[PDB]
Amino acid sequence: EYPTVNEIPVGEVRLYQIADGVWSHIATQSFDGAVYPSNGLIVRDGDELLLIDTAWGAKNTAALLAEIEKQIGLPVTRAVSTHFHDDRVGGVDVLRAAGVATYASPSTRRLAEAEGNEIPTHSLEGLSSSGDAVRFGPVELFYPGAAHSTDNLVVYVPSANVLYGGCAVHELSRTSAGNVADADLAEWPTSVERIQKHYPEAEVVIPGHGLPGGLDLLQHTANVVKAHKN
Ligand SMILES: [Zn+2]
Repeated sequence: EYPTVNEIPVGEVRLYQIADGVWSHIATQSFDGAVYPSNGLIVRDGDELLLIDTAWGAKNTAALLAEIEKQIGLPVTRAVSTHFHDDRVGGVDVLRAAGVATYASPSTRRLAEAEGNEIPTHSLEGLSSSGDAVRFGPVELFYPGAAHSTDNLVVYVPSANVLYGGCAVHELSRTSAGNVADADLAEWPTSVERIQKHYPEAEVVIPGHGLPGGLDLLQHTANVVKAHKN
């Protein structure tokens, strides 16, 4: 009953309750001829919501805040973007308009500025070297070296063990690595390992696109990366 690409008209957003006070958001985008689903996270912050990743574009992101309001009723006050690609930063401006404070690592900020994609206002200190981790309200942000992009963050909800992989973790059903335009394929499976090791207590893994699952996604993701490589 996790929503899939075929049940979401582009422009619309679904919320999926992952755990007490942790939801994923799912939306769809035109990409490479195809239509992709894409995931993010919303996490209760005591009094407010912390948002991980935009809904992939202004419209979606508008649709996203509206859906939150109607289903949760708490105010999104902060947003973290896990990499500089448009499915992560696309709609920052809408979030800013909405009074949301946007964050990304300095690394993501540089890389997104260079590409002319929307740029997260604030900078996260403490993530520049691989294996680093900072606490950001109810989540831990972790920088597992380079995988799908050189700046990809992953996110742990310790009060639920929910691991959000971002675009560096593939869904089981997925057979290829993704857009590999900016990937570090050589480093990527080491980076995935750095995640396995740092988060063994993880009960749910959420991938950048597709159905969630368990720690198997990291392994699945590793094989997948190895396989594209020859
Ligand atoms: Zn990407």
